[PDB]
Amino acid sequence: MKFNKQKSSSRRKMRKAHFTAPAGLRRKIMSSKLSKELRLKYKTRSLPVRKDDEVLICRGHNHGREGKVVKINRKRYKIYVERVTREKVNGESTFIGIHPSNVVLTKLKVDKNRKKILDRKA
Amino acid sequence: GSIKRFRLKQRLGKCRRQNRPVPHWYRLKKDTKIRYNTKRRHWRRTKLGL
Amino acid sequence: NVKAYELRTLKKKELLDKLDELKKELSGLRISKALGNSAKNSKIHGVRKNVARVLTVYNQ
Amino acid sequence: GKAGKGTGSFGKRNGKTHFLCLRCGKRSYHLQKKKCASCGYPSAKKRRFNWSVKAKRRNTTGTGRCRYIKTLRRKLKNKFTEGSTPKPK
RNA sequence: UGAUGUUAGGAGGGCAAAUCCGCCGAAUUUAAGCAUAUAAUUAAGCGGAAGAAAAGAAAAUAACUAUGAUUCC
RNA sequence: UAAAGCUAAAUAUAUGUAGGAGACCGAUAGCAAACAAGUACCGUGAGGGAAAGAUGAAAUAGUACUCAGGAAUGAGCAAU
RNA sequence: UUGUGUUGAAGCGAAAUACGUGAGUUUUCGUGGAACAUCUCCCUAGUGCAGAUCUUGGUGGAAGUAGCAACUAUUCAAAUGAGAACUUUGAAGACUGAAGUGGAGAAGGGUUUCUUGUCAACUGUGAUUGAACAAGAGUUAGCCGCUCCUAAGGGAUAGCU
RNA sequence: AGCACAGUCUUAACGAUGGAUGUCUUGGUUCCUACAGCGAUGAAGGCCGCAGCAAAAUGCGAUACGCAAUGAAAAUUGCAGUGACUGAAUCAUCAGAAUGCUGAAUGUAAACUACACCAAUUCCCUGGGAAUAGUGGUACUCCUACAGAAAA
Ligand SMILES: [Mg+2]
Ligand SMILES: [Mg+2]
Ligand SMILES: [Mg+2]
Ligand SMILES: [Mg+2]
Ligand SMILES: [Mg+2]
Ligand SMILES: [Mg+2]
Ligand SMILES: [Mg+2]
Ligand SMILES: [Mg+2]
Ligand SMILES: [Mg+2]
Ligand SMILES: [Mg+2]
Ligand SMILES: [Mg+2]
Ligand SMILES: [Mg+2]
Ligand SMILES: [Mg+2]
Ligand SMILES: [Mg+2]
Ligand SMILES: [Mg+2]
Ligand SMILES: [Mg+2]
Ligand SMILES: [Mg+2]
Ligand SMILES: [Mg+2]
Ligand SMILES: [Mg+2]
Ligand SMILES: [Mg+2]
Ligand SMILES: [Mg+2]
Ligand SMILES: [Mg+2]
Ligand SMILES: [Mg+2]
Ligand SMILES: [Mg+2]
Ligand SMILES: [Mg+2]
Ligand SMILES: [Mg+2]
Ligand SMILES: [Mg+2]
Ligand SMILES: [Mg+2]
Ligand SMILES: [Mg+2]
Ligand SMILES: [Mg+2]
Ligand SMILES: [Mg+2]
Ligand SMILES: [Mg+2]
Ligand SMILES: [Mg+2]
Ligand SMILES: [Mg+2]
Ligand SMILES: [Mg+2]
Ligand SMILES: [Mg+2]
Ligand SMILES: [Mg+2]
Ligand SMILES: [Mg+2]
Ligand SMILES: [Mg+2]
Ligand SMILES: [Zn+2]
Repeated sequence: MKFNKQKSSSRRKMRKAHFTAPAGLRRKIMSSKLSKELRLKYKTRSLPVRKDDEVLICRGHNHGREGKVVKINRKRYKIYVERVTREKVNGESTFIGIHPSNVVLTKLKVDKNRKKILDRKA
Repeated sequence: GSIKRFRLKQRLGKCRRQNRPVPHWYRLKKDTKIRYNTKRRHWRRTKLGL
Repeated sequence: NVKAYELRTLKKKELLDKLDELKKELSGLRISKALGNSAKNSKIHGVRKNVARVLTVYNQ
Repeated sequence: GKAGKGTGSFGKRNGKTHFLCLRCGKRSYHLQKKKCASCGYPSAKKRRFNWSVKAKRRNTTGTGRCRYIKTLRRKLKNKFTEGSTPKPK
């Protein structure tokens, strides 16, 4: 690392650890940034992205569009938004994969689990 | 021949079972590359060596 | 779909009875699969797991 | 003559010297001596020599299932008392 | 005193060897040839242990104004 | 002060397991093996033993439609 | 130390009113799609190929050439099919000649057996055939055998080395 | 509508065949540090099985690509299916339960799923009931104790 010699800074090792991470670690890696308004109401800076949140697309060809998150794909490292779509060569409709770090989430969907986390973070 | 022992007959059946192709639905899977079974054996070409 | 914590209060008698009827049901499903009735082929897994849970509780 | 020392006498080659070996599964059991040429089956030991490094590594400890040994790792760091469980709830 | 006992309670046997302990035991090679010599108290073979093993509290040096169990640099 | 016995530390570690690193190699190189590799295959047997990595940011974009042809396949005013 | 690059790197193909005695250096156009130098002075090495009956891989002339010759022998008409000298049906002419390409077993093989489908490669000419490829089936014993007895022999126990 | 002899060799431009070059790397290699055996309470190795549709490799053992418990915690997905709306879908940890036939292999054997002797054996309720040809033991050498017999 920087000063403690007990963990690595090898490209090989922790580039192998990113692509074979277990499914319980993949949700911490898949985290987004909180808006300015949500950063006063909550003392956290960033949260892992969940399903029924609302996000603003900030980077890419679809920058500036908003909408709701309809699916999370932990194997491919991607999320899906409700009206951002594509046509295949057949003519069937699909969803364009978005990377969660390209996004900032503007409205949350709280529950029993979330509260006991935001409370600790504040 | 026609005369056999139990163990040998069971091994013959086992060897016959493993000489079948990769299923078709398995190929529609993602995160897979296995096209065909690379250990196929024809009775007249390669001997079992039992 | 049975749960382990709901079986810790049963007596050995009806624990064995429950295992017996689980086995009868799984045999029925196997028979119906041998005939080309594919409709209920997906229920086998749940019955198998239920049998395993009942055996676990009884043996402990 | 006609069953000479080459092609003609290869047609007389039915019969078997060796068959499958109980305790190692290789076709190396001399049916008439009754002794495996690979593992030395009828005897208690294993029949491995030091002049073959390659042979000594096809059938060593690491190259199988390790059924009971693999479950015995990390007890050196957990060191739980036998008969114990984590606290409930 | 020995045999006997499906009497009660227990032990040994097989795997693995990089480092360790005991036995057995060559020739290639060098000598510009070769037989003593060297290779070597080595390779192959057969046995026995531990996280280290083996050694170890003088029937030891010295010849000095004397030192003081073993191991290793 | 022989012909009986025990005993830590400072030493070693081409094995097994875990961790860290380099003026080292870069798919005919580096372990035989970067891939269902001691695998496929050869020998009665003791044994011998390979070849084979790369579309694209995204196939949650892997080629829809039309014409010719028995089909493969080709062509387009048509398509990612 | 001080520089190039999505306003296009390395590499590769063809070149130049270019420089040098020379090994080479530099530049244009095309392709390409992601990295590349340092000549300011130093350090370092698995550092320079025409050959070794050199190693591994790819490719020629010979060349549409050598050749596709044992086992007496084929013909007419029909069905199928995109397509029949070598698939099927009927009619002819012939062979094996009971020491038979007729029946039944052992060693060895292991599903080659049966029904259906069927042609990318194979079936050294064709092929709609097939022991090839795919889906599903098929082996029933008190009386047939093993299993029991002993043989030439093998392994062991006591003891001894 | 018409005109270039054919073959062989040389140069350019566009292609075919082949896989060199450059760039890439979840691999190798060496050194440094730390810990260290397993087995009759049945090891290492071998064989046979287990999924709804399932060949290999990977994982498991008649509870068989996984049970219970503990920490996280909504989905897993090729179809079919199962999931709170947190002992449940999935990931991690792993202490309880369970762990086929073998193998030193140890009742006699072994290119046999061959053949013995001894105790019938297991389960449910609190003395009654029920089930099953199913279960366990029996190598060799040795030590301590014991048992009687036999010899002196
Ligand atoms: Mg036979
Ligand atoms: Mg043959
Ligand atoms: Mg000879
Ligand atoms: Mg013989
Ligand atoms: Mg013994
Ligand atoms: Mg021993
Ligand atoms: Mg000499
Ligand atoms: Mg000389
Ligand atoms: Mg000489
Ligand atoms: Mg030695
Ligand atoms: Mg030991
Ligand atoms: Mg000691
Ligand atoms: Mg001592
Ligand atoms: Mg002493
Ligand atoms: Mg490294
Ligand atoms: Mg290589
Ligand atoms: Mg350069
Ligand atoms: Mg060189
Ligand atoms: Mg060269
Ligand atoms: Mg050359
Ligand atoms: Mg040639
Ligand atoms: Mg000719
Ligand atoms: Mg023919
Ligand atoms: Mg005649
Ligand atoms: Mg005649
Ligand atoms: Mg005659
Ligand atoms: Mg047939
Ligand atoms: Mg047919
Ligand atoms: Mg042909
Ligand atoms: Mg076939
Ligand atoms: Mg029968
Ligand atoms: Mg009979
Ligand atoms: Mg005899
Ligand atoms: Mg001309
Ligand atoms: Mg609870
Ligand atoms: Mg839980
Ligand atoms: Mg067991
Ligand atoms: Mg036995
Ligand atoms: Mg017999
Ligand atoms: Zn063997």
